[PDB]
Amino acid sequence: DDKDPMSAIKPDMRIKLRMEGNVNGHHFVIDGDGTGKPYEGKQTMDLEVKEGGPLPFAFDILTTAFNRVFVKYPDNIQDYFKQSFPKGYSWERSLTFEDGGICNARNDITMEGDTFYNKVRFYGTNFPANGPVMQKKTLKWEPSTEKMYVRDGVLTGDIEMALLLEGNAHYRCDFRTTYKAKEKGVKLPGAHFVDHAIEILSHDKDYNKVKLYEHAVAHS
Repeated sequence: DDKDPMSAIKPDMRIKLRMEGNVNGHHFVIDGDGTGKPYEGKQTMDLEVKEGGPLPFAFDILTTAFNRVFVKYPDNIQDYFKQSFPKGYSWERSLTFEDGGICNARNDITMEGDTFYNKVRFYGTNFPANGPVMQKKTLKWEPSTEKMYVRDGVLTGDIEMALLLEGNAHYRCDFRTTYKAKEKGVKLPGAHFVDHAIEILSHDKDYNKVKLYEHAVAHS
């Protein structure tokens, strides 16, 4: 009642990130520098491939691994992610594509001052050589709705995602993400939804440099 509601999560935050991983044996390191408005559910990040470029696969498969703090939560829904700070939280994600491609991603999110730090790992395998990921035929992720609910005691988000491809086709992917506050006493939320829209605003021809944007809103 007397607490500063923004004692940890300021209205304007900075974001620092390093992702390591490999997809179908192709290794990479990617750095991110960004800003966001946690209470508006908006964030922008400048990404730069530091090792392994030019990436021989669709950059789009990586972009949701580049923080559910950046969601506009109404007052009537418990905000597990803003409640996880200053200490932070982590998530683990499975990406199961319709052609057998499979990715596992994880992010450890800490906060130092005004900056979220992200330790990201991304591993993908079993992508067909002739498929749209290795051939770089993707255009964007479609806007999505994540179902947030408690599954066996752990906050879980399920999404039916789709990449738009060249040639009026889509390429489907199932997401399951588990979210774990570092403080083990954070209160779990009731079931709800988060609408997402992620997009690449600009990029170099070989995607060595990418500007990424996401807008997210929670609702019932």
